[PDB]
Amino acid sequence: SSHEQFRAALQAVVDPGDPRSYLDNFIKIGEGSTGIVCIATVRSSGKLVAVKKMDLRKQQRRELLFNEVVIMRDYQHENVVEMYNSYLVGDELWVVMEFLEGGALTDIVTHTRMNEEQIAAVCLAVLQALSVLHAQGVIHRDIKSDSILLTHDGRVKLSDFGFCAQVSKEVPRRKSLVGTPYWMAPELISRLPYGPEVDIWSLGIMVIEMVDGEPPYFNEPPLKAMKMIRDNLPPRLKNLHKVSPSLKGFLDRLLVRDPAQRATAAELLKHPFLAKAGPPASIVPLMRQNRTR
Ligand SMILES: CNC(=O)c1cncc2[nH]nc(C(C)C)c12
Repeated sequence: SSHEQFRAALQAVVDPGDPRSYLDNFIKIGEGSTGIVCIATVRSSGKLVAVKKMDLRKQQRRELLFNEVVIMRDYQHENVVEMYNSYLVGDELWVVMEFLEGGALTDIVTHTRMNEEQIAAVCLAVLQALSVLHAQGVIHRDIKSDSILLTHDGRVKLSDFGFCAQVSKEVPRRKSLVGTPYWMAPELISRLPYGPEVDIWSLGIMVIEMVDGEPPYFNEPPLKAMKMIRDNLPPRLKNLHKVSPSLKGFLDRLLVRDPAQRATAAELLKHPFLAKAGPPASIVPLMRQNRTR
C-alpha cells in the first residue's frame, strides 16, 4: 500500500518500458547495499551494459532511490559512471548503465599493492569528480574503494550515489547518519551538521585502504569503530615508513578532524602529491584479468 504508493511515485520519474525487451543474458556480477548488479548483452549490438536492480521493499530509506535519477539527469561527468536509463520493473528500480569492466577498486586494494603513481592517479580522478560535484552542492557520502570503478583501460569513475544529498543556500548542511561506518567523517558520526568536507575525510580513509589494504579499525564491529573514529585522534597508517613525505603530507590534509581546516577538493587538486599521478594505463596491470596473466 505504501509500497504500491511508492511504486507509483517512481513511475513518475523513470523511463517508460522494460529493458528486458532489448537485453539478453543477465548474469549477476555483484551486490551493494541497495541492490544487485548484473551484466547484460544488448541484443541488437552485442554491447555489454550493467543493470543495477534495487528492490523497493528492501531499502533502509526507500526515498533515497530518487538519488539514482537525480544523478542520472543532472550530474553526468567523465569521472562519473554513465547512467543511460531507469525503469520500474515489477517491484524493482532498474538502472541501465555503463559496465566498468576494470572492476571495483576493492578487488585491487584487497589483492595487490598499489604504488604511489597508481595511488596518485586514483586520488586525482576522484578529486576531479568531487570538485565538480561539491561545486554544485552534491555530497556523495559513501566514498570508499567499492564506490570507485575502472574502465578496462584504467579510467576512474565514481559510482554508488544511492546515499548522496545536496546542500544549497537554503539547505547549507546535512544531518543524516549515512555512509559506511569505517569511512564516516567524525563530525558526521558526532551528528554535527556537515557538508562536502565529509567526502574528503572518506577519501583519506580510502588512501589508507590503498596503502594498508584495509580501513582503520576494520576488525572492530561497526558501532564500536564509529565510537573510536568519533573519540580518537586521526587514524595512522600502519605502514608510515612505506609512504613518501609527499603522500603523508597529502594525507594529512584529508584526515583533519575539524572540517573547517580540512582541505577542499579544489585545493587538493593543486597538491604536489598529485604530480606523481600516472596515466590510466598505469592502473591496468593491477586488475584481476591482468595481474596473473
Ligand atoms: C560493485 N559495483 C558494481 O558492480 C557496479 C555498480 N554500478 C555500476 C557498475 N558498472 N559496472 C559495474 C561492475 C562491473 C563493477 C558496476
